[PDB]
Amino acid sequence: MLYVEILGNLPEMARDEVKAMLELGGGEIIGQDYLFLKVDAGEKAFPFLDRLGLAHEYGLLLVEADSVEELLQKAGEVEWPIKGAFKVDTETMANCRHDVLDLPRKLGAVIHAQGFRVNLSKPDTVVRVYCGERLYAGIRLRYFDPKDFEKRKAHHRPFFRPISLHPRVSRALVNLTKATREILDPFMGAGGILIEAGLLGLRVYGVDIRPEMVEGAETNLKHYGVRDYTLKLGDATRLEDLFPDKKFEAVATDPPYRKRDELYRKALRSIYNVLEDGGRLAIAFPTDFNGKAEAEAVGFRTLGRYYQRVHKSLERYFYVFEK
Ligand SMILES: C[S@@+](CC[C@H](N)C(=O)[O-])C[C@H]1O[C@@H](n2cnc3c(N)ncnc32)[C@H](O)[C@@H]1O
Repeated sequence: MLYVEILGNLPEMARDEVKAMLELGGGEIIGQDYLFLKVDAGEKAFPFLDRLGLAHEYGLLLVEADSVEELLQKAGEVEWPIKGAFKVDTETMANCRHDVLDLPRKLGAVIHAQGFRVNLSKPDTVVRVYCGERLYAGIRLRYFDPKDFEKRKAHHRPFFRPISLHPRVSRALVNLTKATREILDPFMGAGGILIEAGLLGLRVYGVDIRPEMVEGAETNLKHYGVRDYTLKLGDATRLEDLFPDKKFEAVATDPPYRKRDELYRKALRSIYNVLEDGGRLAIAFPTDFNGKAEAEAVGFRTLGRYYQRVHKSLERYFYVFEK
């Protein structure tokens, strides 16, 4: 059993991102306690969970209990896979219903008795306790540091344009398509989505109608050590002609906000036509465009729609569509 802690700002999107990665990894979510997900999966899922953009961490889930007394009792009956020295670190969620004061000391004593030493300042293994409606104990396998994503915001890129999604959301869009080989962004701009895809080890394709963006995205992709790219100057409504004998595994994009609606309709048709059967499109549209109806009109099935206000006079949805 595993656990994943998700970010709370876009919690349905975050849960669906985990669902998508678990589907690749042969597992599924079996419970949720606030922003703690109980996960039925194994090591096969680790490389996919490693991809997450809207999660705080994941790890092994070793104990679930309905009281501290029960938590400590079960923790004694578990073989703890501790590497090196450990420490206990509790995460008190907003819905915590338990007194966990001094729990790190108590659980620490239980685990220490199994022949493991405690290092409070530099642990090799972090034992985690989550407190929500229930108590959960396990071992953290990966922490996703928010800092790593903040460091890839637009003003840190050699080609700076303040026109990208948050890197975490760019990453989540890529993952919601479940791409494992490649992805296309036909409105690529400064390359924010393709940067995340490339960092995930995917082959990337990009289009932009502006030469400066084609040049700039390449500058940024090189900056992040992405090598497996194909960038083209051209029109997202003509992907069939741009990539004549190609069906893409996945598409993720944030289009400009021709008349707007006509561009969107034509781009949806063009993208549909170059997607593999079973392929997915992750895409944002401002809320005043009927994205669901228009995409379904061209043949897409809608898998997800997630609302986000951008600023005081702009709202959008993130969509996940399936051909
Ligand atoms: C706001 S940027 C979004 C970039 C990208 N999806 C991302 O990660 O944010 C939108 C880009 O679409 C480009 N664009 C506008 N019309 C286009 C078209 N018909 N075909 C391809 N690109 C287009 C613009 O030049 C701009 O760089």
